[PDB]
Amino acid sequence: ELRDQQEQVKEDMETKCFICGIGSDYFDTTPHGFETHTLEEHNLANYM
Amino acid sequence: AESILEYFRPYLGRIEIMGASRRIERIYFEISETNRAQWEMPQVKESKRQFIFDVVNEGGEAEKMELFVSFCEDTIFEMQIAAQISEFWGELEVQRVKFLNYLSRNFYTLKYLALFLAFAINFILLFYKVSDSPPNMVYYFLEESTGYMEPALWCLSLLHTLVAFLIIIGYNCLKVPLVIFKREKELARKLEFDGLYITEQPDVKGQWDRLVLNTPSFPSNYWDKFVKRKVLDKHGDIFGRERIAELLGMTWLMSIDVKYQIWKFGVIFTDNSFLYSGWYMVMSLLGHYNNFFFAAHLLDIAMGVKTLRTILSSVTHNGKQLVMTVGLLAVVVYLYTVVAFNFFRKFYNKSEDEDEPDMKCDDMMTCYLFHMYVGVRAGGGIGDEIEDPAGDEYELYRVVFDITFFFFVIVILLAIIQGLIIDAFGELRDQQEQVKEDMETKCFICGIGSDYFDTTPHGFETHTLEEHNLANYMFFLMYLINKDETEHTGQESYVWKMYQERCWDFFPAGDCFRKQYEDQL
Amino acid sequence: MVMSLLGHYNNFFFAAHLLDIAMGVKTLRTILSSVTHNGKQLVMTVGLLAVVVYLYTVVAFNFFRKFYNKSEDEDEPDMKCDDMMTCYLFHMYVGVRAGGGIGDEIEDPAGDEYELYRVVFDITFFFFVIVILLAIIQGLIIDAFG
Ligand SMILES: Nc1ncnc2c1ncn2[C@@H]1O[C@H](COP(=O)(O)OP(=O)(O)OP(=O)(O)O)[C@@H](O)[C@H]1O
Ligand SMILES: Nc1ncnc2c1ncn2[C@@H]1O[C@H](COP(=O)(O)OP(=O)(O)OP(=O)(O)O)[C@@H](O)[C@H]1O
Ligand SMILES: Cn1c(=O)c2c(ncn2C)n(C)c1=O
Ligand SMILES: [Ca+2]
Ligand SMILES: [Zn+2]
Ligand SMILES: [Zn+2]
Repeated sequence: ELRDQQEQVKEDMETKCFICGIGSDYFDTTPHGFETHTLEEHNLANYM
Repeated sequence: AESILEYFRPYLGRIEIMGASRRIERIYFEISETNRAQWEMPQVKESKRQFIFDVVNEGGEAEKMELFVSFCEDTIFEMQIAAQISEFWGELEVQRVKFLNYLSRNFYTLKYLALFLAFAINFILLFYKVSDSPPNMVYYFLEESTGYMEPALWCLSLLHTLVAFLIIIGYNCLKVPLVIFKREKELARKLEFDGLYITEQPDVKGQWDRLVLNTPSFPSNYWDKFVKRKVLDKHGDIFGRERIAELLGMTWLMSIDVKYQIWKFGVIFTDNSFLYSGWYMVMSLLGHYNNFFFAAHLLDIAMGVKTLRTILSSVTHNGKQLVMTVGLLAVVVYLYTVVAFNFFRKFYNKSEDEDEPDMKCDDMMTCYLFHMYVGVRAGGGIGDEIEDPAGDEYELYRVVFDITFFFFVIVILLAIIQGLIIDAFGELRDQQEQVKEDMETKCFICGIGSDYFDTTPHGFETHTLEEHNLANYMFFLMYLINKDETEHTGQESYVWKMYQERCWDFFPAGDCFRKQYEDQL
Repeated sequence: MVMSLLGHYNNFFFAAHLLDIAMGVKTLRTILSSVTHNGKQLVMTVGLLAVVVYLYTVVAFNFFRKFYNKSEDEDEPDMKCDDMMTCYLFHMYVGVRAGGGIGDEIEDPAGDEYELYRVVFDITFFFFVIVILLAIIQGLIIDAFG
C-alpha cells in the first residue's frame, strides 16, 4: 500500500488539474486538450 | 431492392470522417473480394489484438493514431507477403521457389513438431544407469525388454537437429523481411521530418545506422525509392546541396552490395526472436557430444502457453526492486556474522567428535558462508544448528541474537521476496483484464464511451460494426491505394492528401453523425 | 448409490459417502469449485514444477552422485542416485517435502573438490522450487477462492 499511493498521485495529475478544478472531461472534446491546457493556460510553473 | 441490398451487404464499406469546413460526414466505398478474405485469417487477426493490447496500455490519448496508421502500414505489408507463398540449373529455381515457399507456409506446425521430439529424447533418455563393470565408470542403457529402443535414440536425434535447421531456414524467409521494413521506415521518417543525420546528432541503434545511407539500395523493402530525392530538397537547400548528396551518395554474386549486407545482418543478429532460435539450435548440435543436452530443449515450455510465459515475465519485470532487496538480505546477514565472529565463536562447533574440533567460524570468509547456507535454509533461524546457551556467561545475550534473526531475516525478508513475485504475477494479469474492458465500454476511434449509444437498443453492435468500425480504416487505406489517382472523388482525395503529410485530423475525435444531428435526426 | 451397494461387500465404503460435505453448504462448494476453475493455469504450472525438478536431476546424476548415499551402514551402500528413474523419483518425494531444499537429506560438502559448486546447486533449488513455485501454487488457489 505505500506503493499504491505512489500510484494514485501518478494519476490525479494526469486526469484532472492542480490549479483550476476541472478534470479532463472538458478539454477532451478538442484534440490535445491536455498538452494545451497544461502547457499553455494553467501551467503550474508560470506562477513562479 | 431487397436482394441487391443483401447481395452487397459485406462489400459496402462505411467510414465517418471529419473536415471540409469543420463538420462530420459519411463516405461510401467498395470493398474487394480479396481484402475481406485475407484479413479474416488467423496469422493476421492475431496482430490486431496485439496492437489492441499494448496501445491501450502505454498510449495517452494524443499519440494513439500516430500508432494506428503506423500499424496499418504493416499489415498491408505481409498481407502482400502471404500471397508471396500461397500455391537443368533453371529447375533449381522452381525447387528453390517451391521449397522455401511451401515450407514457410507449413512453419508453425513445423516447430510444434520440434517440441514433441524433445518429449521423446528425454523420456527415452530417462532410463540410464551406471555401474562398476561394463555390459572405469561405464554408462549403458536399461531397456531390459524391447532391445531396439537404444537404437531409436540415434534416429530421434538425427531427426531433431534437422528439424531445428528447418526453423532457422523458415524464419529467415517469412519473418525477417518485416523486421527490416519496420526499421527502414522508422529511419526514413526520422531523416525527413526532423533530419537526424543532417541537423541533429545521435542510443547505439542510431549510431549503428550510419553504415547504410551511402548505399545504393536503402529502401530495399519499404515502398519508396524517392525519399532520397525528397531530402535533397526539404532540408537540402540551406545545407550544401553538394554536401548532402555526398552523405547519401547521389548472376547474384557479380553485383552483390558489399555494404548493406553487413548492415542487414546488423539488425537481425540483435533481434531476440531470431537470436533465440540459434541457441535452440546450437544446443541441439551439442547433444551429439554429450546426449543429455537434449534436456535443455525441455525448457521451451516457458515460451509456450500464455500463463507459463507470464510466469517468467513476472519474475523479471519487477527486477528493479527484487535484486535490490536480495542485495540487502545478503547484507543484513553479514552484520550478524561480524557479531558472531567476535563474541560467540565458541558455539559454532560442528565436530560430532571431540578429537577433531571443527569450528565453522574462525575465518570470516567461512562464517559468512556458513550463515548463508544453513542459516536461511533451516526455517528456524540460526539457532538450530548450534550448541545451545543453556549453560552460561552469555545465555541471555545469546537468546536475543537469535530471535532477532528469526524475526528479521526469516519473517520479514523472506516474506517480502515471495511476495513481490506472487503479487506481481497477479497484477500482470489484471492488466490483461483492464484491456478487456476499455474496449467494451468506450471506443477506439472516437472519444465517447457507451453512455450515449446506450439509449438506443444495440448501440454497441451498431456503432462498432456500422459506423466507427476499426477494421474499415484498413480497407479504406488500401482501397485508396489503388484507385487510379485522377479519379479520387470528392472526399477520397482530401484524405489522401491529408495522408501524405501526416496530419491525422480526418479521425472523428468525439462525434458521430448522431452527434451534431441529434436535433435533426 | 452404487457405492452404497458396495458397502455391504467391504463396509468401509460407507466412508466415501462422507464426501458429500463438499456438495453442501455454499462456502464448501466454492472450496472445490475454486480448486477447479483456474485449472487452465494450475495444471500447466505443476506441469512445470515436474520439469525444473528434472533438470536438477540430470545435473545431480552426472556430477554429484557420490553424495546421494542413504546407507546408514558402510557394509551395504545404498546410493539413491544411480538409475535416473530413481534419482528423479528421489528428488520429487523427499526434495520438495522437506521445506529446506534438497540439501537436507544429503552428506554435506564440507570436505572438498566441489564444495563451492555444490553449495550453489542447492541454494538455487531452495529459491526456485521452494520459494517461487510452491508460493505460486498455494497462491493461485487461495486468491481464486477470494
Ligand atoms: N494541471 C497540471 N499542471 C501542471 N503540470 C501538469 C498538470 N498536468 C500534468 N502536468 C504535467 O505533466 C508533466 C509530466 O512531467 P514533465 O515531463 O513535465 O517533468 P517531470 O514531472 O518532472 O517528469 P520528467 O523529469 O521525467 O520529465 C508533469 O511534470 C506535470 O508538470
Ligand atoms: N470501438 C471498437 N472498435 C472496433 N472494434 C470494437 C470496438 N468495440 C468492440 N469492438 C470489437 O468487439 C470485438 C469482439 O471480438 P471479435 O469477435 O470481433 O474478434 P476478436 O477480437 O479477435 O475475438 P474472437 O476471435 O474470439 O472473435 C473486438 O474484436 C472488437 O473488434
Ligand atoms: C501510403 N502508402 C503506403 O503506406 C504503402 C504503399 N505500398 C505499401 N505501402 C505500405 N503505398 C503505395 C502508399 O501510397
Ligand atoms: Ca476526377
Ligand atoms: Zn487547470
Ligand atoms: Zn467510436
